[PDB]
Amino acid sequence: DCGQPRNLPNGDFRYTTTMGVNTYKARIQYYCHEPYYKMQTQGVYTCTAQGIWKNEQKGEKIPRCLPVCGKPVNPVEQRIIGGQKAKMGNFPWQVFTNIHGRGGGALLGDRWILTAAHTLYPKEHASLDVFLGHTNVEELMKLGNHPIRRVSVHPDYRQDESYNFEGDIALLELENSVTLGPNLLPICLPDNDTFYDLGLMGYVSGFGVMEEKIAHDLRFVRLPVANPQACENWLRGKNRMDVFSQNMFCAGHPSLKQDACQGDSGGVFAVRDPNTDRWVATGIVSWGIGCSRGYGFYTKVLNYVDWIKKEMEE
Repeated sequence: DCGQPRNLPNGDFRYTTTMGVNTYKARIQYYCHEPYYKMQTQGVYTCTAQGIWKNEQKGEKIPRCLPVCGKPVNPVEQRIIGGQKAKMGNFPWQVFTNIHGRGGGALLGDRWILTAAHTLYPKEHASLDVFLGHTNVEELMKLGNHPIRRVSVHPDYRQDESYNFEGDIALLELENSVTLGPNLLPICLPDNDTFYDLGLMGYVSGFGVMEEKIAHDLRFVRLPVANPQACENWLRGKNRMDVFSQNMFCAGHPSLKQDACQGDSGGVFAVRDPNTDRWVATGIVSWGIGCSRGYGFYTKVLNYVDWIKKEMEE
């Protein structure tokens, strides 16, 4: 008979033959919930005369539906202090954080939230509150928080040193993975050093603290990767002795009026890789000085990519 087909997590199967009938010559075609998930690599299985559900090439083994990163359904339009409110589906990876205070993160894979270490262990200092899958703050609250099982702060980060954000970056493993959708999708990780070329325009979305009021909805701003040197000057120019390592990078400009502010840290600096039309998280909103001013600092994710993979590789 073959019995009922195994259920394909994050995917489903359809009968090409008479529905519900699981006997010889029975034919079902498995499929993954695309574009949120993609089938690892043709989904066609039949009830073999051996009374087993088998695919021409494999058989005994059903497909695997893996999560798809950085390929949002409703991309941002080309034409946080600095304005503009994000639309549903623009940043399916944005996460809302409320540990010590409002913060942000980015969904990685299907059960990991990437964010800023300082977001967990602040300078001069709780319930790990995390929400995802929505633009409006009330809604994320109603949707409920997503319990956290593991917390993985990078080794280099140090909390006692209030002016050293080196290694600022952490990982949050959700207790239970989520179900991707047009409004909840992971972002990809960088892999080429070019994701830091000067003048490169990346995005920073968050529920920070805009100009004069609190933000009830996710907002975003586009910023260009700035020249380190210039930032390095500007920084010492104001006599700041803050750390600015190769493991960081700066963006924005002192003359820009758009910028991430109080509450956007932990959020991510997103770049739509033109080469693949997929969005990668090149940086983590780490620190700066004031807001509307200029030159913000972000953790160079590209340098922790391996560290991240290991932590979530389990």
